Amino acid sequence: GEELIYHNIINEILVGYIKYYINDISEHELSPYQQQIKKILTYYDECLNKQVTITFSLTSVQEIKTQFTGVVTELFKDLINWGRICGFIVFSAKMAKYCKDANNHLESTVITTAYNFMKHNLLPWMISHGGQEEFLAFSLHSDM
Amino acid sequence: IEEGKLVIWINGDKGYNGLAEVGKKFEKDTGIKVTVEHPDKLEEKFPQVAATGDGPDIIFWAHDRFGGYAQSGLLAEITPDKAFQDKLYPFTWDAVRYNGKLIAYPIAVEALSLIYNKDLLPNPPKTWEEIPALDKELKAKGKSALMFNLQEPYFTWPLIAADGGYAFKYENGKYDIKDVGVDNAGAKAGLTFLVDLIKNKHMNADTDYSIAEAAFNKGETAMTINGPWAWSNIDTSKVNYGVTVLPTFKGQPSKPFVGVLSAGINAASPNKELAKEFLENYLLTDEGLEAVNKDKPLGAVALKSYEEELAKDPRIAATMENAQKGEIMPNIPQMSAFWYAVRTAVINAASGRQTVDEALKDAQTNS
Amino acid sequence: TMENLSRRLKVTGDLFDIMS
Ligand SMILES: OC[C@H]1O[C@H](O[C@H]2[C@H](O)[C@@H](O)[C@@H](O)O[C@@H]2CO)[C@H](O)[C@@H](O)[C@@H]1O
Repeated sequence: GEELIYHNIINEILVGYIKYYINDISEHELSPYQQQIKKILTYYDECLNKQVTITFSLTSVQEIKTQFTGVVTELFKDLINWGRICGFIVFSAKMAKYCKDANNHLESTVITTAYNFMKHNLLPWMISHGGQEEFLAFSLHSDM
Repeated sequence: IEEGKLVIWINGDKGYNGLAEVGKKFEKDTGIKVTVEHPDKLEEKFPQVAATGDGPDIIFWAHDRFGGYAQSGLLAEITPDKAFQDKLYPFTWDAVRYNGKLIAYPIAVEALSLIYNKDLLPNPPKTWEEIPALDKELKAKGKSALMFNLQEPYFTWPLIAADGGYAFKYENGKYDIKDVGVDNAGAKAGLTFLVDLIKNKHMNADTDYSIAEAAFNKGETAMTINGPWAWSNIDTSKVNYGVTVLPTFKGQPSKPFVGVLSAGINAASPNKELAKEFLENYLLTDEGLEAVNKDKPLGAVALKSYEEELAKDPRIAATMENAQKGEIMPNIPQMSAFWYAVRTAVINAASGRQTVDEALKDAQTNS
Repeated sequence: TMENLSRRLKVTGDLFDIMS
């Protein structure tokens, strides 16, 4: 029922991009939806890299939960908007690539951790503001 | 559904005609047509149609279902200023608070009480246990003791929680969806007492809301369990009735689930700004609530100024007495699954389709 | 440094939100 609606939304918006950024899957394996939003997500990643070089040090499940939760709760305590969801997505992807590249086997814990936070703390806002259709429109409007 | 127009959903047992009169006043000042509807299976239809961008601009229902509506991204957030918040009791705001944010406007507090025909019975039984005997008394006269809705668990829960039954454990500010008190000692004691009342031919498992209403109003039965909305038809019937405390079960009070009628704004509504106007400035005034209360009583309303008058009504005081002895419903999204499960168990135990222990074990599992 | 990253994520977030 609705447990599966939440799954497909999060996977299209969040998981697909992380798995591409991690090289768990190729660009060709991304849906047309995922290929579109990847552009605005890629540009956010570039814009972020020009500001800061994030150095991660995570050796356990708990460190991931605590650190990830601390960052993203401050990101949205103020408010929620699509631009910040872009940052949420990209942040999740960078922590996950650190894990896979460190070979610590924790990347699935980052994805899952971000999946759960988006599900409970962001999805109500996302859906009540047009959900998938509006994020795609947001990403196409940014193409200007 | 249509910009420039308001569509409002409220359950059929409330004063939708009174609310329509408040809609006419709103249309007089703004020219915005206000259509009040009372669809069937309302609490279920809204998440269906709202999820696809349709449904009403405004949805009315007890607060317990809104947390689920909010979590599904179906509700716009309301923006009442502190000034307006001060006109309603804080505890009513607490029933519509979810994940830090107000998600609906509270209207009025609702609780089940015991309603009895004074002529047929001038001394309501203090305990549930003395009912079977008082029923054989009345069934020799041609009457019956108690008829109330058996098809909705809302009306059976007070007896279920009496001896310890609970929905979700409340500890430190978080509800435990793992700790459920639907199949613990108290619950099966309360439900078994109901089945035995059925088995022993005192009540009828088929009894629903309309059946129990006509039986009482027509003086065919001495007692019923209901809320404030139902008093009007009893006034119309002219039965000499009292509203009082629910009977106790094994020395402990019936613990009814307290409801707070609430109004949410569909997230897909293109009329949110006008929905706010209607709800704050037209409905939640001494005049708007009176219009609705004259059609069907709301109970103890959230509006301080207007509740001050209503509180003096003894029928309202009994509602608050049974309310203190009860508990405010949680609004977490899991409340729907809990009701569905308890709805199936009560129906199966009464019909003999399942043992009490079977019915409740399934409900504990599926909560 | 962690609160620094969340501030940065906010700004460039709000930036991308307005530029759309
Ligand atoms: O005014 C309260 C309203 O609901 C009652 O109980 C409902 C409950 O509020 C809902 O959450 C639902 O899922 O479960 C209950 C029914 O088992 C009564 O149904 C109704 O008479 C009353 O108007």
